[PDB]
Amino acid sequence: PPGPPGPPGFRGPAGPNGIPGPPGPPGPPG
Amino acid sequence: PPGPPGPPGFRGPAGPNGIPGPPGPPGPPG
Amino acid sequence: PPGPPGPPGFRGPAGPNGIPGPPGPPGPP
Repeated sequence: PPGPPGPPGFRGPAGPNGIPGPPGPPGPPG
Repeated sequence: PPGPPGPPGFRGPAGPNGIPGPPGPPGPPG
Repeated sequence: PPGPPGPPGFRGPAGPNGIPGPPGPPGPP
């Protein structure tokens, strides 16, 4: 008869870093 | 004469969430 | 007789996207 299933796969990799945030606020007067 | 190998193993679990993204661009001049 | 184990499972899927970054620095003065 066929053998048993192989063992489980490793956990997947981390997801990508988040995308950058939006632009910052306007600078101070000057 | 020996039996066939079993099927492939169960796929692994998903990886962790990625890390937070970087700051956005500097804001407009003040 | 019974055969050997099957191949190991494939690696899991990649995790979710990280959260987007914070707003950028304030602009120049």
